[PDB]
Amino acid sequence: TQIYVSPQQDFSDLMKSWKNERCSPELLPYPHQLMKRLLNRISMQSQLIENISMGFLDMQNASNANPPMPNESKLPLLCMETELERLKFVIRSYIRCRLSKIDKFSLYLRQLNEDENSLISLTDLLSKDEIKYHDTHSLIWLKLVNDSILKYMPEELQAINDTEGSVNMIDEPDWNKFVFIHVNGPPDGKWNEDPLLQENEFGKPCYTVTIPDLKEEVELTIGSIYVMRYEVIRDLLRDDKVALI
Amino acid sequence: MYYGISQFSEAYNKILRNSSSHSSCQLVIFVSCLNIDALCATKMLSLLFKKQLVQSQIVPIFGYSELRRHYSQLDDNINSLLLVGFGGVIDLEAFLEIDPQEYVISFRRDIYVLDAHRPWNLDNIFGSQIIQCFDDGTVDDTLGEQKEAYYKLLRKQRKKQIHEYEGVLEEYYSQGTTVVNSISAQIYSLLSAIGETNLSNLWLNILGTTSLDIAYAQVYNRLYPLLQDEVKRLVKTPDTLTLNIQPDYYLFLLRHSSLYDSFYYSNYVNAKLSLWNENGKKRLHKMFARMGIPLSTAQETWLYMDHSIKRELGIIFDKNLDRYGLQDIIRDGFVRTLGYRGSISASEFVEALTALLEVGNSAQKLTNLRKRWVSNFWLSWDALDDRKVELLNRGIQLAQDLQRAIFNTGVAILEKKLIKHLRIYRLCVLQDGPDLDLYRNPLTLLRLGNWLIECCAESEDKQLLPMVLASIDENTDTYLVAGLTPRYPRGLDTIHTKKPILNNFSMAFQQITAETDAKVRIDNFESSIIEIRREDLSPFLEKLTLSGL
Amino acid sequence: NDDDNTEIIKSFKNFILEFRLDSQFIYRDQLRNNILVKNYSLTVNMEHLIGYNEDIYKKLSDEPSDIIPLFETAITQVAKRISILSRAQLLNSLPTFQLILNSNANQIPLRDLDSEHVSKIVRLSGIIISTSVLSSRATYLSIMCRNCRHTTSITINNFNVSLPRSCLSKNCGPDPYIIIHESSKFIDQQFLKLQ
Amino acid sequence: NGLDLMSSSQQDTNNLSHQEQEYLKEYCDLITDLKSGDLVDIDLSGSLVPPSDVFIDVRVLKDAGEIQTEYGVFNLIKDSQFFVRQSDVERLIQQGYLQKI
Amino acid sequence: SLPAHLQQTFSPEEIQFIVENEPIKIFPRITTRQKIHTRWQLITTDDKALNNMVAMRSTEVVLWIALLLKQQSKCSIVAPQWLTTKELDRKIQYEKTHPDRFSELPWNWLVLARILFNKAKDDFHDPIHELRGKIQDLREIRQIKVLKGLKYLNESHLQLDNLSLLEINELRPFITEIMDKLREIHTASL
Ligand SMILES: [Zn+2]
Repeated sequence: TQIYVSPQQDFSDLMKSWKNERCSPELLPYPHQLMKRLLNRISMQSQLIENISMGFLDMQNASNANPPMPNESKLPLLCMETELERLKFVIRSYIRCRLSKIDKFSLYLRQLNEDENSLISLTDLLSKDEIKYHDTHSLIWLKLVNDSILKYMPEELQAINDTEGSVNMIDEPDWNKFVFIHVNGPPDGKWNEDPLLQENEFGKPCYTVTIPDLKEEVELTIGSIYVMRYEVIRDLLRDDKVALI
Repeated sequence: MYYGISQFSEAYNKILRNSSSHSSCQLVIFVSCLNIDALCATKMLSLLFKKQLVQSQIVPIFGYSELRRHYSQLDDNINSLLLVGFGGVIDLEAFLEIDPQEYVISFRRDIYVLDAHRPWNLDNIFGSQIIQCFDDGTVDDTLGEQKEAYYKLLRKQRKKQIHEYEGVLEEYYSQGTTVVNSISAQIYSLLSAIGETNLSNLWLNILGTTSLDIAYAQVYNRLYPLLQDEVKRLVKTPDTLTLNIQPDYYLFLLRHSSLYDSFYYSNYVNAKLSLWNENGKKRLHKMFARMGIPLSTAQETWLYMDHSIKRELGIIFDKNLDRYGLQDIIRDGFVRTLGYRGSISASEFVEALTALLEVGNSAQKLTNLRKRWVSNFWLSWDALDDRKVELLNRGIQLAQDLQRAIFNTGVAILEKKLIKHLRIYRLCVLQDGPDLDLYRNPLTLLRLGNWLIECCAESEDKQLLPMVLASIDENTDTYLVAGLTPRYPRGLDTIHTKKPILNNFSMAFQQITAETDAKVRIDNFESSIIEIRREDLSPFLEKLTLSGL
Repeated sequence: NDDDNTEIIKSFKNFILEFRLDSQFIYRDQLRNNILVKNYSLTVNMEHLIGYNEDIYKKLSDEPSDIIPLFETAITQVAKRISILSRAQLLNSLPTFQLILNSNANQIPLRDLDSEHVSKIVRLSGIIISTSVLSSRATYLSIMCRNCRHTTSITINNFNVSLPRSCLSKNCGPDPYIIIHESSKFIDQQFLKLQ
Repeated sequence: NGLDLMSSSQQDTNNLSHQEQEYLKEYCDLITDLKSGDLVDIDLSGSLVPPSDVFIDVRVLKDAGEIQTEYGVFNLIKDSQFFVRQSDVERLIQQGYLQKI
Repeated sequence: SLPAHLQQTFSPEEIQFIVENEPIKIFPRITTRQKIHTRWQLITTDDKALNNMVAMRSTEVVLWIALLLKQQSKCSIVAPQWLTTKELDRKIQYEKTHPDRFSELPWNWLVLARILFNKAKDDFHDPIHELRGKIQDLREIRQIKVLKGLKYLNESHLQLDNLSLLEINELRPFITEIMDKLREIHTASL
């Protein structure tokens, strides 16, 4: 993101990102600017609600005066506070899901990070607190498992990052998991300037994808829910072209 | 009066101006536990205050010690407090050491006491501004003379006025405790004046009114036409709700038990036909044979009972009851039906509620009993809503069991002739027997006493004497003594109903305890129920015999 | 004669399709869950039937052996309605559904049964002392003639039929019919002794 | 909430190994540290059921004194019912002091 | 959110929340037109509709705000077009006449129905029981069609054009796992 059309657009983007993250079998990058805007918005909203509450409380407790009129007083404040609660819940759920996924794939991510050839780096995919979480958790878990079992283990296989022998200890994400998708089409209102979509009989613009293993071609028209594997649909997901349900 | 009939709404408005807030609890309600009318009023108030989203808390209490302790616990933040079901007969300020100068600013707090007992503390109204109550229309007309003396009492020949005022105050006092109006009725009058009446409110008002049928039939008969007119003013779709005026009878769970048991356990039928000996059963069998219902047919559930006889039961009763003289059993009652669930009557519902209150789920054991009672009250409260029926079928079966136990104990009492006839008041003591642990509940004891007093009244004796009933709780080694008022036969005219029979037992007990160092504990909201020691019962008794009642 | 049967069937079908408490149609979901597990049966409680409408219960208690089959065929009509698609027009291996009842009426001792309990619904308790071996019963009989030699089918209910007289229209015998055992439907029956 | 709730779940947590116990303590330390960063205005260890209603009825389960709240005070009289805001009693409900959401 | 396996699919409460975060029409009982008063000034919804509101006129608000106003006497919800007998009749006719295609219905199917039947009871122009029964019949026939179509489970893909959110959610853990197992079997065999 570079600019906001409206905060409601930011809310919609956050909800779509949460829905995509919840069902995806792979850890996705981090939209820093969206939450950078959202946290600041929450800060101003909390500050203003506290200021107005203090104002009415001081007005009511300075003297008898006039009690606040029930009309147009309770309902707005109730609406703001409940909306803030719902937004906080959504953010909390998204963050907890990301934390669970980072807990699952700790060793694989750490192995990927030290590779110089990988164009993807840990800085882009994670927030700084998540990096500190991964580092501390990996260190403490390694110390625990070393103090418990590995100290009596032979040196030749004391390493827990072994990828040789019979079975590997690295847990790669399953890219072939089946997911439910809804073909959203191009995000633009024109929805017809994309250079990838094609046409069939009776119009019905479609997106054509191929399965390398099965040697097939599958048409994906706009407005139909499909059940397709995840490996062949990463690009369309990352281009906001299709939305997982 | 402080708050007349026409002022309720105004007072209600004040509550909002002192309680309607965003994130502050500024309203607490204390309820007289072990009372149906208080429960109905509390339910109606809870619905009202849930409508306008006014935050509140409901706290059951049992004794005056609990009331004092809970009031001492409260913080100054609570602007409004409600006291439903008690507080009329005593001066709260003296009890609660309330300083008006401490709460001047005026109107630092507000305590609304809502009670139905007719003799009430005159100083509580004419002296205090902090305490305020809802009059039923009594101060305006009845107390037109007492207020003058109180105002005057608030050159050597002027002592005549002081003597006259003292005499007037004494004459006003020394009166028995009675009940003349309903809390649910007052609350529904407020609701009708405001404009928030509906079927749930009407049902709760009907329950609150019909809860008094056993003891205050005069009040019930005075109030019934208003309910009838209000119900008149207000395809079997699975969401229908019907309130009708159907004929009903003084019968025990007619629509949930067999007709034979319904006739067998009915208190009025028992009193009129003496079912505790064999001649009563012979007369009952004669009744059944002459009506023409087979003995095997009459011993079946009301659901599977024959449709034709269920239809013609009214005519059968009309033609057969005259000879036996039970023509006072037929009356008019309210029936509520919701979809395909079935039919429930007000009497059956209130008996189920009472029994569920009775049964459900030294000082330490007394506290445990009192907390069990408040838990039973909460369970009964939860049973009110229409979404629960396993909490009502259980109550109905428990009512059947409790009535069986009461009948089994009363027949033994009447066999043993334990009712000693003294010169002033009758006396009976349940020294020993079976299932005596059930009678630790004051409401169960009152039920037993009501049956006993009905049986005594339905006799040829021409003496109206108060009855004293006592029990035993061997764990505590204490007697639970309750005073009972005499009752006229239900089939009597209104000319000999100039004033209901008063109760002087509270006055007698308080005078004896204040003049003699007896080891009693008078803390129940019912001033005629006390706990006395096993060794202290007798001397006390002779004292009560020798004291002016 | 047929109008009354149709009225009774319609009444029972309306009872099945319209009975609901709170927000659940209990009997339709029961039929679904029964068909999914291949238990072609339905359980009716007396209290629900009485609460819905009293006339149906009165008719059921009056002449049970004549009314029950109408209910048990209304059940299978509803099951075929709510289990299969018309498809603008097959297996259809759905026999007549079994009806099972529950009640909470007053019990009647065995020795109390007498002439007034004939053709009535009764509830009683005892102890089982011996169970017979199961035997077969015919429900759908495929019948073949011998001289004219045509095909016919007979449907038999278990409550409360013989070879038809004369042939269906030359000059056959009184009952020139035989039973074709193949393409016939059979059920199981068992005998019990109570003490 | 990263407290391990020694006041109320097994009591002495002695069925764990000592290494597992120090791992639990350090994990509680990490959880306390995590919400002290840029997410200080959001309680991560809160409920995850979406907020559906604003005013609910709640019933007390254990006896206590009176607890200060924002602009108000809640006196936890034993076996009483409150008609209060949903966003004010979630902490008490999670602790087990309240009942009948 | 871990909670064992609750990290893979949506719970019904989340579905209710995501559905109730949608626009709806409303007929207000009060007026809040500015004097030509506290500003709503919300962050995730246009205020200009709420602030510039006059009684007895049509306007669009989010569903949860509509429910909050419905709790008091400040609201009168307008039922959608598809919640009436004359629309559900043609809908059920469409399902009956077409034995292979799911009829077009909003993806909030059964959910807006549950919410409206639970809360907005006294504003319907049609009896509640009839609409509930017809919705039950619709659910019944759609369930039959889904069960019939489930028999084909290819290892490549599948198409489900007009299934609502709850119907997809309650079927995801079975279809997904079965197809994943089939894919694993095929891949391990080559
Ligand atoms: Zn022939």
